[PDB]
Formats: sequence, C-alpha cells, structure tokens
Amino acid sequence: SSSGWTAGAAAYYVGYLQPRTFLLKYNENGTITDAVDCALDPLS
Amino acid sequence: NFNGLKGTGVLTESNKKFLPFQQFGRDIADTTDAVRDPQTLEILDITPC
Ligand SMILES: *[C@@H]1O[C@H](CO)[C@@H](O[C@@H]2O[C@H](CO)[C@@H](O)[C@H](O)[C@H]2NC(C)=O)[C@H](O)[C@H]1NC(C)=O
Repeated sequence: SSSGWTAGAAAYYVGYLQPRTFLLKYNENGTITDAVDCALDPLS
Repeated sequence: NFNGLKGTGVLTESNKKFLPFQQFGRDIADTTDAVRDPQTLEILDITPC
C-alpha cells in the first residue's frame, strides 16, 4: 500500500509564456487552423 | 436595433456556423456582417440594399 505503491503511468508538462506577435489563419469556418510566430526565425 | 447595433440593411438568411461563444461576425473593415438574433438563435446576414 503506502510502503510501495503500484500505479499507472502518467505525465504532466509545464511550459512558460512570453510576449510575442502571432498571425492566425482562420479556416472557411470559424476554426483556427494555422498559426505563425514572428520572433523565431528570419523567415518567420 | 439588434442589441445596440444601429444601422440599415436587409436581414437575409445565411449558411455559416457559429461557435457557442462567438456572437458577432465581422470582416476586414471591422463592420458587422452576421448577427445572431437575440430571442431565437439563427444567422441573419446583414447587407445594405
Ligand atoms: C467547414 O464546415 C463545413 C460544413 O459546415 C465542412 O463541410 C463538410 O465537411 C464534412 C467533413 O469533412 C464532409 O463530410 C462534408 O461533405 C462537407 N460538406 C460539404 C458541403 O462539402 C467543411 O469540411 C469545413 N471545413 C472547411 C475547410 O471548409
């Protein structure tokens, strides 16, 4: 029980938010399909 | 006067699908095109005649 526990696998990931300019390409419907960041690359 | 949206136009019928939180449609010029009727839920395209 407490002295040795067997449980299923799980994972949780944490990131961190930084201020950026984004482009959002809306579909024919209201769903957002693609997004492009600007501070990543010279091409970006 | 649909909820504070004064203007003149023709309230036709359109075939666009709204998300449950999105209410006002728009365009490039930031002028409202699609408004969902407050009392009954549907789509009414707004075009000036
Ligand atoms: C946008 O929404 C429309 C319908 O609201 C989608 O059109 C249908 O999509 C399903 C799933 O792929 C198909 O089985 C139907 O045959 C489509 N209907 C027609 C008339 O083509 C459409 O796929 C959505 N996405 C885009 C990019 O238009």
